[PDB]
Amino acid sequence: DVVNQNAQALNTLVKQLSSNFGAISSVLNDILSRLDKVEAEVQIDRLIT
Amino acid sequence: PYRVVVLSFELLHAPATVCGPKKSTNLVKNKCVNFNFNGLTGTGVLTES
Repeated sequence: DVVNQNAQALNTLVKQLSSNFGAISSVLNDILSRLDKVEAEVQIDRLIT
Repeated sequence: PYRVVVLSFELLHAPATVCGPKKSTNLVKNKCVNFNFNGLTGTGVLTES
């Protein structure tokens, strides 16, 4: 119940990478090459926060 | 009478079917390379599986 515990933490952290966080898409290269630079900064700022 | 064609496209929401319009490159294994596939991009070592 320690090891599992720590494992769950790491798993949950990596599962925050596939989350949109209110932006357009989780994968960052899409936002890097779909929109304009100010709009890209807005959506990337949502993902960074 | 003019044969007015109004051409439009849409990438950037889906994987693509009209591809290979130009030339590809060759395989490099066992090295940190930058791979570009049809839909998938990224950077990594392309070991043999």
